[PDB]
Amino acid sequence: AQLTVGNSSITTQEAANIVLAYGEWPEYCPDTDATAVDKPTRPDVSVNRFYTLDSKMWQENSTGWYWKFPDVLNKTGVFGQNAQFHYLYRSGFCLHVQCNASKFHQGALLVAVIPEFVLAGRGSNTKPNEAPHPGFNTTFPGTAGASFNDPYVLDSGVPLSQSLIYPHQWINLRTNNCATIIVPYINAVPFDSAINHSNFGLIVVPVSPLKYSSGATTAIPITVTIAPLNSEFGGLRQ
Amino acid sequence: LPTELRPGTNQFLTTEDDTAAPILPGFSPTPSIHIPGEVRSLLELCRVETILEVNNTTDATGLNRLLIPVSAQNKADELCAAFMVDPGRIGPWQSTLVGQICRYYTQWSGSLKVTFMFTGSFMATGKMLIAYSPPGSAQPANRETAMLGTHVIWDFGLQSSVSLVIPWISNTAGVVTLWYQTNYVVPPETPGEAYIIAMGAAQDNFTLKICKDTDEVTQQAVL
Amino acid sequence: LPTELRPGTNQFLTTEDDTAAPILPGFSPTPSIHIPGEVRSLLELCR
Amino acid sequence: LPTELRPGTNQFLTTEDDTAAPILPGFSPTPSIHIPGEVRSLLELCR
Amino acid sequence: TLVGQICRYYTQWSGSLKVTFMFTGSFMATGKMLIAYSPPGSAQPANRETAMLGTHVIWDFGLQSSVSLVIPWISNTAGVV
Amino acid sequence: ETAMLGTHVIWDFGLQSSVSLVIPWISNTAGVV
Amino acid sequence: TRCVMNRNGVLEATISHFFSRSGLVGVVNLTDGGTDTTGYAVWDIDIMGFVQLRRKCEMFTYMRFNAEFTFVTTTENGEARPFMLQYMYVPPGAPKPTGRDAFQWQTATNPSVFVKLTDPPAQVSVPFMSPASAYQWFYDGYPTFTYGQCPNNMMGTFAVRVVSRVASQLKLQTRVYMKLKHVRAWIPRPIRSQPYLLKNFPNYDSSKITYSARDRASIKQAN
Amino acid sequence: TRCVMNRNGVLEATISHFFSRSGLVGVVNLTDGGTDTTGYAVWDIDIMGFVQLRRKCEMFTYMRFNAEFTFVTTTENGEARPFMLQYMYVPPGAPKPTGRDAFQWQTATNPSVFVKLTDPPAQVSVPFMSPASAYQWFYDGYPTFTYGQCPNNMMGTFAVRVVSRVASQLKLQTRVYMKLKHVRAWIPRPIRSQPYLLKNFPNYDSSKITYSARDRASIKQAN
Amino acid sequence: LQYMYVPPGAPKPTGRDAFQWQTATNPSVFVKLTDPPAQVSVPFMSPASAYQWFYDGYPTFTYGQC
Repeated sequence: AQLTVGNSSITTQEAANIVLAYGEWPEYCPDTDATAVDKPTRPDVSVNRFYTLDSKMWQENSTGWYWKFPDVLNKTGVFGQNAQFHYLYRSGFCLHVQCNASKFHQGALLVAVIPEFVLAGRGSNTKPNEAPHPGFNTTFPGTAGASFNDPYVLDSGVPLSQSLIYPHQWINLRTNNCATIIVPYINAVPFDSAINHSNFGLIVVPVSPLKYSSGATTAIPITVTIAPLNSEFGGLRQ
Repeated sequence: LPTELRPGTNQFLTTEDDTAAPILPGFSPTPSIHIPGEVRSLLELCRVETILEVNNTTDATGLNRLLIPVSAQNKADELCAAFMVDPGRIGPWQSTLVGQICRYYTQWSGSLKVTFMFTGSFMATGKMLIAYSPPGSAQPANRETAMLGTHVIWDFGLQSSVSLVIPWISNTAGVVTLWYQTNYVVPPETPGEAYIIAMGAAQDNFTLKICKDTDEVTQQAVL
Repeated sequence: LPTELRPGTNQFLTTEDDTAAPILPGFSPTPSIHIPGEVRSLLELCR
Repeated sequence: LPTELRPGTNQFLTTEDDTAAPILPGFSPTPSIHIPGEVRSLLELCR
Repeated sequence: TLVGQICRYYTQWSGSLKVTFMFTGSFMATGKMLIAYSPPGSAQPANRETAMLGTHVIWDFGLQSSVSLVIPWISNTAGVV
Repeated sequence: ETAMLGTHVIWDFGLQSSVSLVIPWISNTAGVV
Repeated sequence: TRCVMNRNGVLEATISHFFSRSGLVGVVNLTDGGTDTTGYAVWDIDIMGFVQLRRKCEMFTYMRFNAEFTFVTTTENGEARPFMLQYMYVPPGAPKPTGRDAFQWQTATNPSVFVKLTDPPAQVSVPFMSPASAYQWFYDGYPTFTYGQCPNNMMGTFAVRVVSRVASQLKLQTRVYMKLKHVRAWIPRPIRSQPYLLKNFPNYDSSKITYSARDRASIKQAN
Repeated sequence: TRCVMNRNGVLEATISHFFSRSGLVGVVNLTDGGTDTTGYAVWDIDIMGFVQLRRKCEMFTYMRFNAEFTFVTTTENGEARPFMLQYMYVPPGAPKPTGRDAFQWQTATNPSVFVKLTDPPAQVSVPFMSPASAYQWFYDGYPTFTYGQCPNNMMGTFAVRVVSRVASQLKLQTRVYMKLKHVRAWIPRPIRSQPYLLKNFPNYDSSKITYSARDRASIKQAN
Repeated sequence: LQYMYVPPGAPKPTGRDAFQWQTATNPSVFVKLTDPPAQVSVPFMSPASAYQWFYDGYPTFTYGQC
C-alpha cells in the first residue's frame, strides 16, 4: 500500500492491527483559559509529514536504542522551527517502525513507548557533591538517538520484563517486519516546553539477539518514521 | 444534651477512616483533566502479559535469563524446559507483575494465561509439546505420561504466538513443561539455534484479599 | 453543639453490646454456604 | 446516648471555622446602612 | 502598583493584564512611539526591527493620547515591554 | 536529512517493486531527483 | 490441601484501598535547652522517605489525592507530660522558621494548631496543593526556563515547637502518620527492582545488579 | 517552565477569606506574688498592635464584623498545671479592674468565663459593639464637641487573673488569637508603604522616605 | 502504648525497635495509658467458609493442626 501526507509518502502493508496508546485518539486542547484568551495556532498542513530518521544498524551484540520526544524533532524542518519559537506545545504522534530483514535472519525486538521516561545516573557513589547525573548529551540525545548500557534494567532501575504495561508491540522477523503505534499527548499539564522537557521516549531493545549464517548481512537496518498529529503551538518568542 | 462515652475514645487506629479539620478552608485546588491511562484497580495491571524470568540460573547474566534456548542438537521426545506456576514464590515469576503484585497480598485465586512466543527463521519448523500438570502431582517423567493430561501441541513452524489458559490456582503448585515433540527441523544456511519467550498474566476471574507489604525491599529507608 | 456528660463514661462493661472500629475496612470475608446441621438455639440440643 | 471520641479533640486549629459562645446574648448591634463604596472581593481592586 | 502589592499577598496568580500609557506634552507636538511586547522565554529586543516582528502597536501620541494594551497571559523570568 | 524535508517518498522494494512518482511542474537550471 | 474455590471480592484491589491504612513517613526529634540546641524542629513534607510506598508510588506516574496527617508525640523516655506544643504547616513559596522565637511562628497565613501533649494526637487535612492537575513523580527535562527535580511536588513543610519562653528541658520524638483520601492515579509504571542510592533520583548500581528472580540449579528441574 | 494555563477559583480573594485564619494580636504576662507585683493583668482590646493586619485593615476605611477571641495560656516555663483562671471582658464605658481582689471582678454586667488551665483554650464571640454603623480607622476632625482619636473604636478590654486568695507563685504568658466573622468593608484605601513610628496615628519619617520599588541601574535595561 | 494486629502469613515483630512496627499493612492503634481501654473489631478472616475446630487428616499436600 502507500501512505501520503503533506509531501511525504511511505509504503507499508495493509493493516488495522495497530495499537492506540491507552485507547484514546489524539485531540486538540479543549477550552482552558488559554483557549479562551487567545487562539494557539493549529498547524495541520506541512508540519504533518512522515519524517524518516537515519537508519539504525542492529547487530549481534547491539544493546538497543531509544529517543526522546519532541526533542528528536527540535531541530528538524518547519516543525523544529515552530518548536524552538513557541514555548507552548502539544501534539500526538504516529510512530511507524519498520525493519528490513530477510527470512533467513532471526531475532526479536520490542517496540514500546514510555511516558516521563527518566534515565538513571549509573556509577553508584552516594554523595551530594558528586551526584553523577547523566549529562546533557545523554538524557537529551536529540536526533540520532543513543543506545543502552544495561537493558535488563532499562538504564532506569526498572526491570524490562514488566515493561509491557506500557503500550508495546512485538517485532518478530518471522511474522511481520513492521509495526505502528499511535500515542496522544501525555502530560499532567496541557502545554509545556518543547525544548527542555520530553513527554515520553521510544525504546527499541533486542530481546532475542540477531543471528544468521555465514554469508548473510551482518547488520539489520531498522528505520523509524514519525508523523505528528493535531499539534498546537503557543507564545512565539524570538 | 446528656451523653456518655464508651471504650474506643481518644484512640488512633491506623486503619480507621475518618475526616479531619481541613486546615485550608474555602481553598480551591487545581481542577482535574481527562488524563489518559487512568486506572481504578490494580487487577487491571494483573491481567497484562509480562515476561517470566524462566531461565533463572547463575550462568545467565542479562536478557539471556528470559530466553529459553532451543536447538536441533537436542533430541526428540525429551524435556526442553519447565517451571512452576506460583506468582508469589521464589522463582521465575518475581520478574512478572503478577508475582510482584501477589507479593503485595496474601491470598489470590483464579485462572491464568501463559503464552509463548518463538523467534527463529521463517523457514524453520518444529513441534513442541506444552504440557500442564496440575498440582498434587510430580512433573512428568517423559513425554508420554504428560500427553495423558491437559496439553497442547505447537507447530511454531506455522503459528508463532501461542497461548494457554491455566484453569485454577490458590494459596506445591502446578507445573508447566516444554518438550521436543520433534527435532528442530532446519533448512540449509541458518544457525538452527532459536529462543522461546514465555509470557504470563491473570484472567478476569482473578481476585485478591488482605494486603501485606513486601519483603524483597530490604531497605528500611533512604534518607 | 454544646453537650454534657453523665456517669457511665469511659467505663467498660463486660456485658454491654457496642460496636468498635473495624480495623480492616472495606475488607471482604469469605462468603457463607448452606452448611447442613445448623443451629440457632441450644434448646434444639436439649430436646 | 453512648458515643466515642476520635483524634482531633481539644485541638485549636488557627484555620478552622467554628462558632463560639456569644458572650452578649440577646444583644442588638447597630444596624447597617447602604454605605457606598462597598466591596466583596479584592479582585475588584486588582482591576 | 496595587496589582504587585496584592500579588505579594498571594502565591500564584494567573490571567491577562492591561497596560496603558499616557502622554503629557504640547498639543502641537507630535511623534510616533513603538510599544512592543515580547513574551517570556525570550530576551528583550535588540533593535526596533526584531521587535516589530511580534505583538506590537504603534502610537502617534500627536493625535491619540491615552493608549492602552492587553497582555494576554502571565503566571508564576517574565515577559518584557 | 535536508532531503527528507521536501517532496519525498520512501520505497521498501523488498515488498513493492514498480514504484512511481509525479513531478508537478517544469518549463523552459532545473529540479533534481 | 486447603485449595479454596470461592471467588473473593474485589475492593482491596482498588488503588483507593492500596494507599489507605495510614502509616508513618517521618520521625523527628526535638530537644529544648539553652544555647546548645535549637529548641524547635522543621521537617519538609515528603513522600519517598521510607521505601515501602515509594515503590507503590512509582508504580504510576501521575497522582492526585488529599493528605490526612496525624501528629503523635512522646518523650524519648516514653512519658506523656502536660505541655502545650505548636505545630504549624507552611505552604510552598513561604519562608521557613529559622529560630524558636522568630517571627514566622506568629504568622497568620501560616496555619497552626495548638494542643496539649496529654491531648490525643492531632489530625489535619491537606488538600491537593499542586499548581498542576496532578503530581509528577518523574519530570525528565530541566526545570530551567540539578536535573529532573519536579517544579511542583512540594506540598509545603511543617514546624514544631513548644510555646514558652523558658528552655523547657525536654526531649521528644514525634511520629507522623499519613492517610490518602480520594486518590486518582494514571499511567502505571513497572515496579523498581534495584535498591536505591539517594533520594529523588532513580539511580542504581550498574555493578551489583540484583536479579528479580532468585537462582536455581537448572532449567529442566522445577523443584 | 511550569507555565500554568488553568483559571483558578475565586474564593480566597474575598475579604471574608482575607480576614480569616485567626491569628494573634496580643500577648500578656501574668506573674503572681506578694507585694512586689500585681497578680493580675489588663489588656485593652486592639487591632493595630501587630503590623501585618494593620496594613490589611487600613486597606479600607469602614469595616464591620464580629470577633472570635481565643485565649491560650502556658507558663513561661512551658508546663500546663491544674489551676483555675478567670478571664473577664469589659465593655466600653465601664471601669477597669485596678487590683487583683478589687470589686470589679465580682461584677455581673461584666461577663467572665472560668476555666481550668489543663482545659483546652477558651473561645468567645464578641458582636459588633460600635454605636455607629461601622468602625472608622480614620476620623479626620477633633472629637471635641489629641487629634484624630476615633470616638468609637474601643471594643472594650480584657482582664485576667487566677481565682484564689493565696499568692500562687506563678508566671504565665497568655496568647490571644482573633478570628473575624461576617466582615463587610467599604471605601478601599491604598496600602501604606512607610514604616510606622507610633500607634493610632499614621505619622511617617519625612527624611528616610522609603521607595516602594527598589533600585536598578538604568531604565533601558530590564534585567 | 502501641498495639498492633498482624494478619496471618505476615512476619511477627522480633524486637522492640525492629522494622515490623513501622509497617503500614500491619494495622496498629496508639493510645494513652490514662486513656480508657482500646476496642477493635476483627472480621471473619478465614479462607474457608467457617472455622474448623477439628480437621482429622494431615494438612500435608504434626497431626490435625487446622
